[PDB]
Amino acid sequence: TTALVCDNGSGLVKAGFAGDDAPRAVFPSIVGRPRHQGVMVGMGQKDSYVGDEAQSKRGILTLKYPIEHGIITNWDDMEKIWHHTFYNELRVAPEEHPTLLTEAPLNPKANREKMTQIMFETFNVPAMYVAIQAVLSLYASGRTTGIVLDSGDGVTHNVPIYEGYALPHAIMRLDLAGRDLTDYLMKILTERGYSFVTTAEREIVRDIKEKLCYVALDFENEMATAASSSSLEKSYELPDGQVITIGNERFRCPETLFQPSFIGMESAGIHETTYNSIMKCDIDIRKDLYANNVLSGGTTMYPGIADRMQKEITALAPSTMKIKIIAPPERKYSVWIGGSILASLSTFQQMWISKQEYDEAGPSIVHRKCF
Amino acid sequence: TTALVCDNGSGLVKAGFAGDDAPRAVFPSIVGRPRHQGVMVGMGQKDSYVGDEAQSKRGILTLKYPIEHGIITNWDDMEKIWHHTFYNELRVAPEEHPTLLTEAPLNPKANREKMTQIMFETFNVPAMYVAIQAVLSLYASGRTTGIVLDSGDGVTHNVPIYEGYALPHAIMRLDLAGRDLTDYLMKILTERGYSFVTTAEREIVRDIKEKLCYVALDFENEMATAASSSSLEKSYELPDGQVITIGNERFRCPETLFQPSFIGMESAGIHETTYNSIMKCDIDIRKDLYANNVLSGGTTMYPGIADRMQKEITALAPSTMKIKIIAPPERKYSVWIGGSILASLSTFQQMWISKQEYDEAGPSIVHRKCF
Amino acid sequence: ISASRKLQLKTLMLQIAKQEMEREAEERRGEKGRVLRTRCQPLELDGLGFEELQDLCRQLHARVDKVDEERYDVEAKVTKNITEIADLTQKIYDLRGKFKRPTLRRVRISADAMMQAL
Amino acid sequence: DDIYKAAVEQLTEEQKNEFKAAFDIFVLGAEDGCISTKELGKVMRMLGQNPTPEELQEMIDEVDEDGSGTVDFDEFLVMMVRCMKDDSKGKSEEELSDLFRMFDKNADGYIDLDELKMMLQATGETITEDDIEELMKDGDKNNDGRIDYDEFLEFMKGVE
Amino acid sequence: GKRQTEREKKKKILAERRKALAIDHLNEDQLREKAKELWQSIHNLEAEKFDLQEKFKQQKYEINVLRNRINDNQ
Ligand SMILES: Nc1ncnc2c1ncn2[C@@H]1O[C@H](COP(=O)(O)OP(=O)(O)O)[C@@H](O)[C@H]1O
Ligand SMILES: Nc1ncnc2c1ncn2[C@@H]1O[C@H](COP(=O)(O)OP(=O)(O)O)[C@@H](O)[C@H]1O
Ligand SMILES: [Mg+2]
Ligand SMILES: [Mg+2]
Repeated sequence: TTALVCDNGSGLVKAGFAGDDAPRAVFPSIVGRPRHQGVMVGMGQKDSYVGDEAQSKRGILTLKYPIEHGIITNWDDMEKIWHHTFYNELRVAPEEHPTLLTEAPLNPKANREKMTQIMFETFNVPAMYVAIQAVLSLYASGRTTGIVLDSGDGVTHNVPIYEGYALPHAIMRLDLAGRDLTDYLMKILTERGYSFVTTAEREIVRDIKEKLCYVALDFENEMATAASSSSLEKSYELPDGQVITIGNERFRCPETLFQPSFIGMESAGIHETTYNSIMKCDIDIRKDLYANNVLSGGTTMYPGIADRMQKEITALAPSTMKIKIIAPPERKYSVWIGGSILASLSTFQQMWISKQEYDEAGPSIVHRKCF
Repeated sequence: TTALVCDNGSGLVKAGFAGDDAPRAVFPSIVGRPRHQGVMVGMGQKDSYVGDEAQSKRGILTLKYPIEHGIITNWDDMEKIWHHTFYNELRVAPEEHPTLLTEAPLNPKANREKMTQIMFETFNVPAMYVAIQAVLSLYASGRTTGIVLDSGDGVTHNVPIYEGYALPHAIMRLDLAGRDLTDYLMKILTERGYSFVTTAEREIVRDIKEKLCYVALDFENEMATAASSSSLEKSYELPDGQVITIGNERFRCPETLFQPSFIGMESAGIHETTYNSIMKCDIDIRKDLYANNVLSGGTTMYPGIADRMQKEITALAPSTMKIKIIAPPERKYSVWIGGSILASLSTFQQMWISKQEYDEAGPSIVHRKCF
Repeated sequence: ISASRKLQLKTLMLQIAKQEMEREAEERRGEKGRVLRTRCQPLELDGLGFEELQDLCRQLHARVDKVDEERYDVEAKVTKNITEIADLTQKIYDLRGKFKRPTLRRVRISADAMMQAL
Repeated sequence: DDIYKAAVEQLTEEQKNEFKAAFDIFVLGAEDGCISTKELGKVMRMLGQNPTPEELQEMIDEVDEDGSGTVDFDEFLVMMVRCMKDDSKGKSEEELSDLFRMFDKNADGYIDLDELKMMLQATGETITEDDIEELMKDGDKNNDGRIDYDEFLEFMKGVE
Repeated sequence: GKRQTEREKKKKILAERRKALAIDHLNEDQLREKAKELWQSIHNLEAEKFDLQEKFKQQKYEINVLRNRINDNQ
C-alpha cells in the first residue's frame, strides 16, 4: 500500500500520500473553543473547531496552537488535530497506512516517545517512522551534501550534512522563527496607532507580514530612505475596511532574523549561525558546504532574503571561497516533498518501526536502531 | 399538547398558539377604571375594563398602561391583563398549556422572578420559559447572524448575534420608543392650537402618529420644503369632526429617533447606537453584521425609515463594506412569529422550566441554567 | 405533459425502491451469516471429552479476547464516524437548509375567514 | 390518473361541502355543469381556497380545449382535489436517500440519468408526452450532467 | 498528551473492561455451558461488527454525497 507522509510542523500541517509533488491538504494547526455564550438553539454548534474551519469562525473563537516551539505542549489538542487530518482532510483510515512524521532536531525525548505511543495505540497505524526535518529538505533539493537552514514557523535549525554523513556536533538550533516575527510586527505596529491584541487578530497581523514585509538588502540605507521619501508606504485593507499604511515597519519586522537583539534575544542572526555551524565542521568539507548552502522552510520566503544572506556570508567567509545559496521556488513544501521522496524509496522500505517491534520494546524503540 | 406563545410587550399584547403564522388575539394592554359617578342602576357597570373593551369606552375611563419601560410597575393590573388574555381572548385554561413569555434585555431581575412566580402560582401553568425579545426576531427572519434593532413601544434595544453566539457585552439598550414619540407629538401639536391632555386623547394622538407621520430621508431639506410650499399638509378627522391639518409636524415627530436631543435625552440616535453596537464586536464579524442588519418591532414601521437608516449607517461605516437593512413586511409581529417557531422546535422541548424544578429551587430558577 | 401518470410512476418507483431495500437487507444478512460462519466456526458438541471441552473453551476465550479487541475498535470507529457524519450533516444543513427550518410553517389558516366576525 | 379518480369515485363529504358550495356558486340548477376553466380558477381563488394561479392556468391551457367552455365533472373534480396538497409528505428524506443509493450504483456523489432510466423501466409504466425529455427538461436546471437525488427531488419531489 | 483518558480506556476495554473471564475452571456441564455462552457472544458481536462495517459503508456514501454537494455549490 501507500504511505502517509504527514508533517506536523508548527503553524501549518502538511500531509499527503507518498509519491506526489505537493501535499494534499494544507491547513493551519489551531484548535479554538468558542468563548461567548450562544443563544440560538439547535444551530449545531460544536465544542471545538480545528484546522481550516476555525480560520473562518475566528471572530468568536480563541485559537490556540498546540505546538509552541517544535515541542508539543498540549497533547489532547494535538491528538484532535491528527484525528482531523486523517479522517476529514484525507479520508483514509490509519489502520492500513504507514506514517512518516517529522521532528525538529534537538527536541525533548518525551515528545517523540509520546508521539509514537499515540500513533501506535490510538490511531493504530501499521508502522511509523520519525525523521529529522532538515534531511528531508536536503532530499528535495536532489543534493547529497550541503548545509540546510530550515527556518520554519516554530524553530530555526541549521543541520550540516556531507556525503550523506550528518555531523551531529554542528547542529545549531535557534528558537527565533515566524511566530516571534509575527509578535514583533504586532508590537511595532502600535507605533502608528493600530492595536491588535486578540488571538484572532494575530492572524490578521500574520497576513500583513506575509503580504507586505520584505528583507532589506542594506538596513541603514533603507532606514534612511524610508525616513525621507514615501515610496515605501504600502497600504492594506483590514477584514472590515479602514485601510492601514505600513511605513518602515515593512523591512524592520523580518530584520529581526539577522539581529535577534530586536526582540531581546542574545544570539546572533541566521546570517552568523550558519557561518558558525560551518566553522565547527572539518577543514576539508568547508568549501562544499559554502557552495551548497540550502534554504528551506516557510519563513525563508521573504522577498530579497537570498541576496541579503549571501552578502552577509560573503562578508564573513574567506574571499576565495564561492558562496552560493540554493533557494528553490517550492521552498515552503520542500520538507514534505523530501518526505515523499524518502518514503517512496525501496531501500528505505525496511526501516519502518513495525508494530510487533514496538510491542516488544515499548515506546523507547524510537531512540534505538530504528531512529 | 400545544404551547401558548404569549408576548407581553408594552402597548399591544400579542398571543396565540405555537405553530401558526399570526397571533390569534392582539389588543392594547390598558386597564381603565371609570372615573365619573354613574347614575343608571342595574346597567351592569364593571369596575375595570381591560384590553380592547377599554378602547371603546375610553370616553369615561382613565386608561393606564401597566408596563412603563419594559419593566412592570403595577403587578395587580398585569395579572388582570394576563387573566383576560388567557380566559377571554383565547379561552384556554392555563392548567394544560406551556407558556413562553418574552422579556427585554437588561431588565431588573425582580421583574422576571415575579413573572415566573405569578405564572406558576396563580395561573398554575405546567411549564414556562422566558426568552429575550431580540433572539426571536432573529428567528423569524430565518437568519442565524445579524444585529437586530427591536424598536418596540416601551424600549429600543439592539442585540448583535453571530453564528448563534450572542455577544452579551455589545447590547445597547435605549429607553426611547413609541411612547415617547407619542408624547412628543402631543407636545408639538400644541404649536398649531390643538391641545390633547386627557389620557384618553393620548390614544387619538397615537392614531395620528400611526396614520400620518413618516421619517424624512433628509431632515433639513424637508424642513425647508415644508416651510415654503404646502404639499405636505395632510388633514385628519378627529373622532367628532373638526378636521386638523398637520404641517411639518409629520416628519418632526419620528425624527426624534435619530436625534434624541429633541426630547432632552442625551444619547445618540438609533442610527448611531447600531454602529456603536457593531464596533464593540470583534474585528472579524463586523462585515457579516453590516450586511445583515435586521429591523423589527412596531416603531420601525414608519414609511421611509429603512432608507434613512441605511443612508446614516453608510455615512458612518467604512466605504468598502456593504450595508443592507432587512425590513420584512411582517415587522410588527416578527417577535411573535419567531416565538412560535422557537416553541415549535423539537430540540427546544426540554428547555422548559418544569414545575417540579420550580418547587425545588424557588423563583430564582429562571436565572439558572434554564435561562 | 399530464399529471395523470405522476402518481403511478412515483408509486411504482416507491415499490421498486422498497423491493431493493428489503433485498439489500436480506443479502446483507446472508453475507453477515456467511462471514460469521467463516470467522466464528460453528459449535460442535459431539463425543467430546471434558479435557477436549476445556481446550476448546480456552481457544474460544482467547478468540473472545481477540474479537472483543476487534469489535471495541470498530465500535469506537463507528461511534466517531456517526458523530462526524451527524456533524457534517448539520453543517451541510446550515449551509443549505438553515434558512429553511423557520420556513416550516402552518399559517394563513384561521385569520383568512376570521375578520368579519368582530 | 387513478388516485384522485378513485377518491372521486368514493366522493367524500368533507370535500363535497366545498364542491357543492362552489357548485351553487356556479350552477343554479338544472345545468350541465359548464363551469369554464377560467371561471373555475376565478372561483377557486374567490371562495377562500388555495389561491395558486399555476394550477388554474394549467387547467386553462389543458381544459376547455373542446371549444364549448364546459368542463366535465370528472376532470374538474380531479383538478380541484389535486389543487389541494394530496400527498403523504413524499415518504422520508433519509429513507428516500437510501432508496436512491440502492438506485445509484456509481456512488460518485450523484446519480446519472441512465440509472434513473433503468429504475423507470423497472417500474413498468406507460409512456406519454411527459416522458423521454420531460425528465430531461425539468432536471436540467443547472445542467450538471447528472440527475442527483437532490436533482431527482427538484424534478419530482414528494415521491409517494 | 491529554488523551491519556482515551487510550487508557482503549487498553482497559481490550484487556480489563472486556469480559475478562475465567472459563477453564468449571464442571463439565458448567464448562460446556460457558463455552456455549462464549461462542454465542462471539457470533452476535461479530454480527454487530458486520453491522458497523455496513455503517462505515453508509457513512462513506454520505461523505461522498456531501463532498459532491460542496463542490457543486462551491
Ligand atoms: N509567502 C510568505 N512570505 C513570508 N512569510 C511566510 C510566507 N508563507 C509563510 N510564511 C511564514 O511561515 C510560516 C509557515 O511556515 P511553515 O514552513 O509552514 O512552518 P512549519 O515548518 O511548521 O511547516 C507562517 O507562519 C508565516 O509566518
Ligand atoms: N403602522 C405604524 N406606523 C407607525 N407606528 C406604529 C405603527 N404601528 C404601531 N406603531 C407604534 O408601535 C407601537 C406598537 O409597538 P409594538 O411592537 O406593539 O410594541 P411591543 O414591543 O410592546 O409589542 C404603537 O404604540 C405605535 O406607537
Ligand atoms: Mg518545517
Ligand atoms: Mg416587542
